Amino acid sequence: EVQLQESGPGLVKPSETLSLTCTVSGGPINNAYWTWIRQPPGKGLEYLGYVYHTGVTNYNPSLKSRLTITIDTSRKQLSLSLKFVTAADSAVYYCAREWAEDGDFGNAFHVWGQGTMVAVSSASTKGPSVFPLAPSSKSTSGGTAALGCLVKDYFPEPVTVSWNSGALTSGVHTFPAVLQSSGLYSLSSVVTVPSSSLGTQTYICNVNHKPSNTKVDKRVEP
Amino acid sequence: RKRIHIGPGRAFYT
Amino acid sequence: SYVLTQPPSVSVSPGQTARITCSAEALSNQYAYWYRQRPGQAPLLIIYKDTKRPSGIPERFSGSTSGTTVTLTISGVQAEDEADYYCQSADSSGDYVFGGGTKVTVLGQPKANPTVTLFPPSSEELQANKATLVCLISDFYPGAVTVAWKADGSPVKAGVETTKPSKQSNNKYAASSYLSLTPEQWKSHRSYSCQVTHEGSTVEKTVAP
Repeated sequence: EVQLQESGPGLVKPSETLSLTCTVSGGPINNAYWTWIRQPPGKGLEYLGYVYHTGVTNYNPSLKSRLTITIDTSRKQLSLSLKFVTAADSAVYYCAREWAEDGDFGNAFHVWGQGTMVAVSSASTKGPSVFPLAPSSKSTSGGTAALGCLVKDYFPEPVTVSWNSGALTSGVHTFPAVLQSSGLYSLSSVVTVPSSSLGTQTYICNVNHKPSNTKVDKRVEP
Repeated sequence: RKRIHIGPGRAFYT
Repeated sequence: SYVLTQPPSVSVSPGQTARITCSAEALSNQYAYWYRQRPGQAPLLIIYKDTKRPSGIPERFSGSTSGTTVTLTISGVQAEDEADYYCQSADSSGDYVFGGGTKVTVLGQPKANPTVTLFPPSSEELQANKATLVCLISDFYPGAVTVAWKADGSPVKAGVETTKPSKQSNNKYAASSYLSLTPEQWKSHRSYSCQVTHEGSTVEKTVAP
């Protein structure tokens, strides 16, 4: 039942300090080494360190000098502080639980958060422009009607998309983003539906771009 | 049979 | 200090047994741990302390230890087992190390033809003095496609942005291609085409202003 949720700035400038938080829910704060692990795009996992509820820490020797991990037991939150970041620090940062108790799995990470993406760049944050992609049968080769939302020119990653506040999931496909030559990202989310079902349903794409503190709920009309 | 990193939160020594 | 060495790639046919090795001098007196990671997903613990399975992990996944080498064995391999597999260890001092990861590829998977969806610029985008054609490609295998844009039968090379294909959650691939135009360029042509070529065959969609 233990669940972990990471929160971060999305973007940090080179030489600055990266600050992250992990919130623990659905389980005790005791009997665990609360762990940070990271993964650069297309690369492998790298250990960062842990904090125990008493405040005791353990760090990857290669990163110890730049890294500080702290815990707030009352809030069931732990924090990461990584000083003097470079492009080598651009990665998805995971919070994970190492269970530490009689009957545990040893030095293993049995539950992980979904991770938070961190880009180390001089570029500024940019919220997306969201455009509706009006319903059309002639749009697709798939024998259905297709509608969607174009999410354009945002930075950094990621944007998440849901439809009708999560009430519409079948036929939803949110595509991986493209890195445009401008240095900005774009993606599309498409809903494929029977053409006869058009007009019986309201379609709104819920766009979330946490790095820019922007949300957009875009109505897609015929 | 093998040694783990114990850390502050284990009564690994009975 | 120590490094965990695992091969970057292992290929097997359906129904066969995949074997992934991880080796270090450190492993003689240290436990190993195995993780499976699917694209766009957090890792899943599959083996702990060399040989033990967590409750959700079936017997077809087995870990073994022999001196300075540990082995993850996956029997009855199917397409759903395609993922990155990581070995991991820790020493007494608290130096936790991951291997470089092993990509498992399942050979002999059947071809899947692409679905192509093309949207014209929205009226809202045109009012913002911009124009983007959106070509979305999904459910294809293997993961190699070519995208060609045309305006009234003439190739368009400038203003094209196209993704590398990536794995969907059904082991098929998805890709996207975007054509940027001025609203003036958009209205000046009778029709635009997104032509998607996959395994020698082409699926084309057209749009007209």
